[PDB]
Amino acid sequence: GTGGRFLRLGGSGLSVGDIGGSNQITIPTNALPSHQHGIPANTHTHSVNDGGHG
Amino acid sequence: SVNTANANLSINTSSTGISIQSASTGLTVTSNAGNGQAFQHDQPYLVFRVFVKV
Repeated sequence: GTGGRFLRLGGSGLSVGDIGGSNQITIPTNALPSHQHGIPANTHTHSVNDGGHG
Repeated sequence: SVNTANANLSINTSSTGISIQSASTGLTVTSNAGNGQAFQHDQPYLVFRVFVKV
């Protein structure tokens, strides 16, 4: 059955009638290009606790 | 003569007026996370044999 596939000559280790491939492709983890994210501007304060000192 | 004597006094505790203003952690970018790796992809296919007419 054709299966709506593409025509591929199979000289390299592919007997006649061989199938395979996939229309759906999944990006593997190691395929992700290196990139850097920017951290936005930040600002904070800490409250201070003190009962007193003699 | 008047003998030496102590003025019996003590210090009442008070909480210091102290506050902490704003600050930024200073970081602006993350660390690179990713490697550029070759990733295998194959479209659906069927394999035949080609013959050229002599």
